[PDB]
Amino acid sequence: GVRTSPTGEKVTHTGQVYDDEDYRRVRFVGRQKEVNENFAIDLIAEQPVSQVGSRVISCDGGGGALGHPRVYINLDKETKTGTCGYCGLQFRQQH
Amino acid sequence: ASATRLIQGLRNWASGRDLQAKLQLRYQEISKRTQPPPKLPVGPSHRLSNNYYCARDGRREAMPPSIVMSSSEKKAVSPAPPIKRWELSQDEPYL
Amino acid sequence: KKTTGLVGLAVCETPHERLKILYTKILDVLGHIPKNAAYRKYTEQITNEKLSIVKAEPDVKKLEEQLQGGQIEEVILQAENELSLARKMIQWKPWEPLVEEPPASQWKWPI
Amino acid sequence: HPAAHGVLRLVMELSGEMVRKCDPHIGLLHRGTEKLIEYKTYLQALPYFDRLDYVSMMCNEQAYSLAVEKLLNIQPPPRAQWIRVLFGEITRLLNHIMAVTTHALDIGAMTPFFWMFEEREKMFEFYERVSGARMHAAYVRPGGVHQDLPLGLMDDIYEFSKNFSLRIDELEEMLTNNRIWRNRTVDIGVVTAEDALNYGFSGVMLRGSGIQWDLRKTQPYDVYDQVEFDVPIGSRGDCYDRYLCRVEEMRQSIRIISQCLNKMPPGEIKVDDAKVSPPKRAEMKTSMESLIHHFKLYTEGYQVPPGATYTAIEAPKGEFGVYLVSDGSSRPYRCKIKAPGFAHLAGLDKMSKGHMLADVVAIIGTQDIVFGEVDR
Amino acid sequence: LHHAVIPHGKGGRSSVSGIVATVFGATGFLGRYLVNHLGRMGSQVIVPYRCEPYDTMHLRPMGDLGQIIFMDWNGRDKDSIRRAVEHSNVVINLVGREWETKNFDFEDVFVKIPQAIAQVSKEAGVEKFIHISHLNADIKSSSKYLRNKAVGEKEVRETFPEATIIKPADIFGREDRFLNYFANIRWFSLGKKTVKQPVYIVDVTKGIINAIKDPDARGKTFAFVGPNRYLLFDLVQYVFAVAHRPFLPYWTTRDKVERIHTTDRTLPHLPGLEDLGVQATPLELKAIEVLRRHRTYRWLSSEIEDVQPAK
Amino acid sequence: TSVKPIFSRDMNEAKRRVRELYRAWYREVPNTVHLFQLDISVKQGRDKVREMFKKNAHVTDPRVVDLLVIKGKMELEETINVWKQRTHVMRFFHETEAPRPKDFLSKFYVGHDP
Amino acid sequence: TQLITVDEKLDITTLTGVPEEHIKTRKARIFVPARNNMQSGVNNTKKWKMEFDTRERWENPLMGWASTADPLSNLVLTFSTKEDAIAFAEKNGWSYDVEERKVPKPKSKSYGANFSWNKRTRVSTK
Amino acid sequence: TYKYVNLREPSMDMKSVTDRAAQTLLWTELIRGLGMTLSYLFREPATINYPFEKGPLSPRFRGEHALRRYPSGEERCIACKLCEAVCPAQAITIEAEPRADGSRRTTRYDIDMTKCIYCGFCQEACPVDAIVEGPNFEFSTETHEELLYNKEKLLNNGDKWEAEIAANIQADYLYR
Amino acid sequence: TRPTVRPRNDVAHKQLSAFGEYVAEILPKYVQQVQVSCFSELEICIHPDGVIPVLTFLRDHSNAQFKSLADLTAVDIPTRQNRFEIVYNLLSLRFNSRIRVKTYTDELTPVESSVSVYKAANWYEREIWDMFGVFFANHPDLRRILTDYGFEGHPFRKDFPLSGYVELRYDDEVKRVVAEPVELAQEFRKFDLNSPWEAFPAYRQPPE
Amino acid sequence: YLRVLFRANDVRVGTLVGEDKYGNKYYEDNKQFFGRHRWVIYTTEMNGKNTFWDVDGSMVPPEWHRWLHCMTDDP
Ligand SMILES: NC(=O)C1=CN([C@@H]2O[C@H](COP(=O)(O)OP(=O)(O)OC[C@H]3O[C@@H](n4cnc5c(N)ncnc54)[C@H](OP(=O)(O)O)[C@@H]3O)[C@@H](O)[C@H]2O)C=CC1
Ligand code: SF4
Ligand code: SF4
Ligand SMILES: [Zn+2]
Repeated sequence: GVRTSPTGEKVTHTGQVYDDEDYRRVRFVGRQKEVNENFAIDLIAEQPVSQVGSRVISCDGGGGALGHPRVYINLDKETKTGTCGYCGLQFRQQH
Repeated sequence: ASATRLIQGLRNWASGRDLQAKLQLRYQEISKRTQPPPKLPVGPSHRLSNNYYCARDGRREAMPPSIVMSSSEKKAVSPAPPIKRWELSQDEPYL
Repeated sequence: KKTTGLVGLAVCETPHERLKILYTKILDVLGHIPKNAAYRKYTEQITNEKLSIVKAEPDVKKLEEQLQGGQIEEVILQAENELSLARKMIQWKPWEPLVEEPPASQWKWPI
Repeated sequence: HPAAHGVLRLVMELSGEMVRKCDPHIGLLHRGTEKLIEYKTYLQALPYFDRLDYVSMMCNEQAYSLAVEKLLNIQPPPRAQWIRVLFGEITRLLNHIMAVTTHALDIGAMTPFFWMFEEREKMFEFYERVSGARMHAAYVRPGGVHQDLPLGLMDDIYEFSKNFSLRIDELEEMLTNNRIWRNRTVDIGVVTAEDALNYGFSGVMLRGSGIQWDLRKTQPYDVYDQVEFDVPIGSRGDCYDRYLCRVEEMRQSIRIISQCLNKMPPGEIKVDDAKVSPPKRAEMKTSMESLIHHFKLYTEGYQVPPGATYTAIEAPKGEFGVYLVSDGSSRPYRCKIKAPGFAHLAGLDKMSKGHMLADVVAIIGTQDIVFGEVDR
Repeated sequence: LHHAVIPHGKGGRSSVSGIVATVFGATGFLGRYLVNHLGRMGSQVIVPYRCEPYDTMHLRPMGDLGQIIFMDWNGRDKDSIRRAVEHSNVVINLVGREWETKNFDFEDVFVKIPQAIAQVSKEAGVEKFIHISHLNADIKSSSKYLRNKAVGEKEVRETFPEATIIKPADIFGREDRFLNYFANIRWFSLGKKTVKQPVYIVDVTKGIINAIKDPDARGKTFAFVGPNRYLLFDLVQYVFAVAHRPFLPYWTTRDKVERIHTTDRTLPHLPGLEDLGVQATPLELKAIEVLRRHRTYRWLSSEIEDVQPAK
Repeated sequence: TSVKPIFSRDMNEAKRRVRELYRAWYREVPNTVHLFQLDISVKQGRDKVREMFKKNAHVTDPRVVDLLVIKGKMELEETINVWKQRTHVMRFFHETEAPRPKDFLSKFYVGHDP
Repeated sequence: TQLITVDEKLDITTLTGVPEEHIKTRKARIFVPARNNMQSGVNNTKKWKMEFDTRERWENPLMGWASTADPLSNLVLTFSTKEDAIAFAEKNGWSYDVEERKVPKPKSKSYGANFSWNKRTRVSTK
Repeated sequence: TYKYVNLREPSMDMKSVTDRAAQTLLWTELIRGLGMTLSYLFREPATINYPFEKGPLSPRFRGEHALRRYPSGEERCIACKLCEAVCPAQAITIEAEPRADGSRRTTRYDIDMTKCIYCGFCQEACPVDAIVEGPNFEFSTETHEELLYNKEKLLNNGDKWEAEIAANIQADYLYR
Repeated sequence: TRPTVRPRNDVAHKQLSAFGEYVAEILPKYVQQVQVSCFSELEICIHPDGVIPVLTFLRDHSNAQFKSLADLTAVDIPTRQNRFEIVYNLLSLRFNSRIRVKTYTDELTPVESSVSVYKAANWYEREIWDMFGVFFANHPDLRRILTDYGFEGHPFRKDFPLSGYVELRYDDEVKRVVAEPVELAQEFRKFDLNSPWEAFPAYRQPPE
Repeated sequence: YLRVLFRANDVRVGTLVGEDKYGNKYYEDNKQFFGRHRWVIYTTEMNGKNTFWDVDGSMVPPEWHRWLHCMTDDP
């Protein structure tokens, strides 16, 4: 979900959007400023935060070397759902 | 293959090489792609309990250059044995 | 013979006697060299030993066999070249002491 | 100009269609490889030796990786050695057939160009299926062959062997007792053996005139002790006879490929040392040491003992020399290339003393100068 | 001002200058050399072309990587000119065809074009608008061409009053119009007494780029005259003497012959070359440059064979 | 520190060689400007020649003066031959400015620099 | 062969053909780089680096890249001594500044000095 | 072992010398050369028909420089700069920032398709297989500006196909 | 030991040891260092006053033939009193041998132009003239090969930078190619790739 | 027949392997050699370019692009 820029154009997923005194606006003449609709923030939040009732779990991301290498993350705190650094997703525990 | 036989006769009558049998129009000789995948063997490594890297340390066995002189004699040596003269061929030499 | 194995090269009809007078001129020019240089010792040793290889061999192909560095005319040309360096080594006196020092910390590599 | 094979300035100061002087002003293809390999590391500057020569795409890689491994005291496991020998002969086959082809283009002879370039398209298909490259397979790391040959490939090599034996018999059918090509080129480029030594020629020239010398048969830089072949010798010299020497090196290359397919052991790919070659993927995902060696190996490059070394291979040109000078570092301090193409370019004056300009064309086209390698 | 308009480093080949130019025309002669000095100066050059893309490919390799940019326009719309001057530091008006077509007269080019672009430029908030014109524009008769340029100067001083109107005299250059018209006389020549003062094109565009980078340029119209001021018949003698073609003196409108037989007068009411501070080069060495075409291997190489006085 | 020489034993033969090279470059310029079909007066060429000689005025070592003489004689070899082109001989001229100033003030407005 | 020899230093600053702005204005610095602080180990000592000064690097307007008007800023020269560093700087011609090779100061330490009775050095946690 | 060439001589028999004379007269093996060429004439040719019949390839071929992502997940690159550290002509410009969560990312990930040389070293170095060579080789650009890929160009290029790249890696992951 | 480690030889090692001592005995005027690496290729380290005597001795004398030549690249090394290293690489034909002749030199002192004894040396010598600038006295032909004509500066030195000073482009102002000072569009980010922690313990020079 | 006549050269319909969204057709013959196994037929007005003429590469969908470069044996 892209936002609205003041110049009648599209913003990007990183907030680098233009100003009202820009020359690159006039290098955007008659051609698309390309942008991806797919946003990295707006897909991770639409994942179910999984719950594994052990203490420290693995993460690979699925598949054997078809994903990120192993990481063993801790699930002790309940104030923060435990987050893999590579998978980009969270976890919890149950008891 | 699948050509008229009189023009094939004109081919082998144009040159006596039996052009039909090895014709360099390979039809289905290459095997089926997406084969059964290989389980790659590993040779003299990860056999346990004696893979001390000190043994096979080809990096730490480089030696600095040994020196001779600076700034009753069975002698006048050559750098090498004088190299033996070769031998003629077997399968159709000339002569 | 016929068909020497090289391009710009063709043997003469008398290998033996040309080879002998070559090695005797080598002994001569080496005789003009002063005694103290062991260069004289090594050259005289290997040249008289190769001559002694030549002395007892009235067979062309057998002398090609026993003497190293075949076949035949490469030895002749190589001996001509040795006469050329002997004529050069009347000059240059290569048994004299060294010319002056290196910078004494040069040939250490890793810098 | 197309007879100027590649790019080659030739100031010919002639008397009219029967010359006086030839001047090979080369340097137009000068790129700066030696300066660039000063400012890089080994694993990074390997594609400059992909891209230095541009026909023998694998043997010069073999030369560079052998220079590093002769510096580094590592012997790779023998399956990598036999695959290296295999691609050495296949790439040598490709280079000799392009030499015959471009000399045919210079002399006229428009069709064996097309025939043998269909064969060379099959060769590039082999490189495609091996490394995912059309013309520049890196594929030979210091540490051996990387990412080994896939399933169902030796079928293709076997079928190519049979059909190519037939096709090279058909090239001998086409040319070679053609009256017009023979009596076109007989007595041009005579090279005496004394001059062949002191003018620094190497390889195909020294085979092609007189002396019986072979880098493969006299210096095993690989597993060439167990293979059995025989190198042809030119004895006239007479450039026609040099051409015959190239044809018989091609068919002997087919023989070496036959022995190599007989004697392929299924051992391994890379060396048993993760401090030299990067490990494979399952280790890369699980083991800690594999990840550390992977990461530091692709950042810094492995450290190298100091040394001013040299080696040479039997390129399809000849004595291809590589001279490394290595600081105790991960960076080569100065590499250097001795090109047999450059050496063969040196004697162009004595090859063209007493002839006309069509002979100049046939002499430039008759020795496999490429000038991507002649420049250094 | 917005950032990345500020200058940076040694000028030339991607040094960001303080100017973003919008050049009308530029397919022909003067605009091409102006774009050449801007690309050496290292600016960003918006140029419209209303033509086949081959001339815009021709001026492609002049600027650096992506420093130039192209668009399409016409003398009939307003969206294209407005989209041209959406983001423009400086804007110059070079337009004008030497001959009338069947659709665009000498009327309505210098009336419909500079009013429209001047109005949308003043309403677009540009700075340093520079309009070119010719010398000796009279309101009176004997030149449809020069009276239309006079009305053009009147309109451009009328609207957006702090503009800069620049007139040179006739210009000679590496692909000159008028000496390459003196090419065509060789297959056939007219001689009358009239003074004339040409000026070489690259010091013209040097004065243009200094005046476009330097304020005090607005309001005051400028006149660019070379140091020559000599007679027509001496120019004809000089050009056929440099060309070494033998002569006997006696794509063309009659407006052409009216231009080259009008006059060339002076105006000390306004500054010029060295009062702006740019060097002026004489005729002769640039004539040896531009007459290489006509010689054909007889006296092809010569330098100092002939000198012709001014007055 | 007796360095082996190049040609001379003192600077007098070096002065003789460099004035002989200047004689050669004097007589060789109009041949080139007549031959490469340039657009430059002869006197401008000769004056930039002597300017390029006066550029190296402070040189005092005899080996170095000999090496400059060898450089100049190699380029006069390349200009008695036509092995060079129009681009190189115009590249010896400095005509496409490059009008870069020398004052402090202009280097201050166009700055980040001394 | 027994020439001039006399106190006249070398003047390659007209041979090597580098232009005069880069000859005169460039002020070199000869120094020893200290240990990379976040790492440890001083194997990256023992090498006299000659560096040049740094000049402007601007935003490439098309990519935001780092584009410079410097030919020379990528240089670094590895020497072994200080005398030969000074010699090369005087020989090639350009300006130069020198900084010392500041060694570590060797201190005496002991685990038996960590533990005591009446000396206040006491980590109280090992 | 050696096998040298042109140890031959003209045999002095009468049938031999008259056959060499007949070959001198009629150019007989010249006609044999004509016959060999006609034997390749009636041979069926082997071309392809380009817009319709494309030529073959390999599963390990090197193409596009595209990027993947997780199953319904983030951008797989983690800004570890190994691709630049192996990039031989330094065509990988990486400027990194972490995003608004705490997880680490990029800002600018530019590949210079001009300065690239298509090693595959950034395939072999990328720790998560985030940058992958594509299959297709059709760039063919009328400007010089439009061969400098930015990040969103690369990700829209990698979202033009993944099942392609998933198929090639899935059939090729065990080898490398 | 047996796998992954290149087995060193001893026959050629001892032979080249004896041969180096042989040459050192027989030319005491022009021998400073004889050295053998672990992989046994001979190096002879030479004052540049007996270059022509050593080459005339090594091509001849029939105890070592040494017909074939390979290049002499004077690898550019600062910090030494004499900078450059002329590196002959002699390759014999009757013996299967490799010796190297490293003679040293510096920036102005000429060496004696080995073209007269090896005809192959001519273009290699012109290459090292054009790329480094070691002038060769007693030489027939010294042109510039593998550079531009109007270019100078001897670019393989460590003093010449990675990108050149000059840069060619076209302009229509004079309708030709002109030269300009260099402007790069990207910095060429140099990488610090020098690890600490004593990468090889055997090669420590004696510290000050 | 006029379409396939002025398409390029072929008449070899008779295998009829598959078709895909964008409408385009994919044929694969057994009888020809290595190089004329498979081919494509481009449908017209797939993006309204009057693409009967001037057909481009990469009008193919990517799954058939992997199929048509002969990396697998099945559609
Ligand atoms: N001494 C003086 O002061 C004189 C000055 N000049 C000026 O010198 C400059 C260069 O001369 P010159 O080469 O002849 O001129 P131009 O090349 O500038 O010609 C005018 C330009 O505008 C375009 N153009 C012309 N008429 C129209 C129109 N009706 N609609 C749309 N576009 C149009 C042309 O397009 P295209 O060519 O692509 O079709 C051309 O590129 C001009 O600006 C001219 O006014 C001229 C004469 C004397
Ligand atoms: S190697 Fe891969 S994960 Fe690392 S920075 Fe490059 S693209 Fe990103
Ligand atoms: S393939 Fe291209 S982008 Fe990747 S490392 Fe090589 S040059 Fe760099
Ligand atoms: Zn994870």
